[PDB]
Amino acid sequence: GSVVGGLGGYALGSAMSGMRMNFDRPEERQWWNENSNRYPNQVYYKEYNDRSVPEGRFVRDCVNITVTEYKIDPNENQNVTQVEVRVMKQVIQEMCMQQYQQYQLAS
Repeated sequence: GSVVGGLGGYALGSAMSGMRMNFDRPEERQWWNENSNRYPNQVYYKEYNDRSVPEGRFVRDCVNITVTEYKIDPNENQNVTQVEVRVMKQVIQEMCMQQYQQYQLAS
């Protein structure tokens, strides 16, 4: 593919910028600081029909979307560890929680 992470029917967010986090355990912080595959500053979202959702309903699917297109499962890939899962959850929920608000603004 020329330059597509997975869009093709997802409404993607903007690439937020210079992403950060504090993290609840140190392992995932050390991995964030490791960088190399700290991923882009972006996520992909499905636009819903329901148009009245909270930070729960929507984000929980929106994270699942982005981890699908990023191909992150320790029970599929077998080459991922529950440090990187925790990064790419905490961070994708945060970058999905910002863009969740845009779903109410794009409407």
